[PDB]
Amino acid sequence: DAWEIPRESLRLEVKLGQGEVWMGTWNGTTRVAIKTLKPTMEAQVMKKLRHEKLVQLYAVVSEEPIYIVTEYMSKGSLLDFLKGEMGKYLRLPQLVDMAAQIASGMAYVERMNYVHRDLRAANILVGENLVCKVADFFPIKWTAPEAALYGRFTIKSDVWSFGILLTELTTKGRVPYPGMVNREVLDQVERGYRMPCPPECPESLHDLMCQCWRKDPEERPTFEYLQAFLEDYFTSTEPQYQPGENL
Ligand SMILES: C=CC(=O)N1CC[C@H](n2nc(C#Cc3cc(OC)cc(OC)c3)c3c(N)ncnc32)C1
Repeated sequence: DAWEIPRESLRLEVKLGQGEVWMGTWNGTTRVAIKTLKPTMEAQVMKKLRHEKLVQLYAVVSEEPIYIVTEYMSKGSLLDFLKGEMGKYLRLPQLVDMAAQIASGMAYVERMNYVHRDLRAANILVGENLVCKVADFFPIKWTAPEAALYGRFTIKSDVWSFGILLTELTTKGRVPYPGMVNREVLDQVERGYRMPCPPECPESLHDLMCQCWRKDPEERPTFEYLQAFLEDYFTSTEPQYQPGENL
C-alpha cells in the first residue's frame, strides 16, 4: 500500500507494446514505463525483489484500471536491441558483458530461491550504457526439457534458458534452432542434440552453453558460477581475443 500512487501523477506519452505498456512521466518529474492491464485478474514479488539488474517497480495503482509503474529502459527489449541498428556494432566484449549482467541478476534470483521460468532476450530490457536488466512479463526452444515435459521449473531450468540466451547474444537475436519446428526441437534435444558453435563465437563460450544444456539439471552450473565466468571471460578464458567481422 506504500506503493500506491494517485492516478493524476501519471502521464502516458508514447505507447510501446500490446496489456499495453507506455513510456510516460510520473509526478511530472520522472521518466517511467507504465504497463496497463485491461479490465483479466499481483506483483507482491516486485515489491520484495530489489537488485541492480532486476528492473525496479516504482509505484502501483491497484483498482481497475490497474497501472504498473516501473523504471524506464531506453533501449527496449534486448531482442529488439540485438536485431536493431545497434546489432551491427556489438562485438563479443559487449555481448559477454551483457550476459554477465543478466547472470548477475539471475544469481540474485538464485539466492532468493526464486525461479523465472521465462528467461530469454525478449524478457531482458536494455538501458543506457548497455545496462541490461532481467524482466518478468509457448517457449519450447528456450525451456529446459525436464521443465517442458514434466513441469520441473528449477533455477536449473532457468540456467538452461540462459544457455539459450547466450545463443541469442552471439547470433544477434536469431531464433534458436534455425529451421526446426517446436516438435522437432523437443525430440532432438532428448536424443542429445544441441546447437552448434555460432559463427565467430569462441569454443570456450560454446562450451559454457553446453554446461548449461546438460541433461542432468543438477550438473549445470549455478548463476554464481556463470556470472563469475563471464565477468573474467577475457582475462582467464580468452586472453587472446581478437575482434572479428561480427563478433
Ligand atoms: C510486451 C512489451 C515488451 O516486451 N516491451 C519491451 C520494451 C517495452 N517495455 N516494456 C517494459 C516493461 C515492463 C514490465 C512491466 C511489468 O509489469 C508487471 C513487469 C515487468 O517485470 C519487469 C516489466 C519496459 C520498460 N520498463 N522500460 C522500457 N520499455 C519497456 C515493451
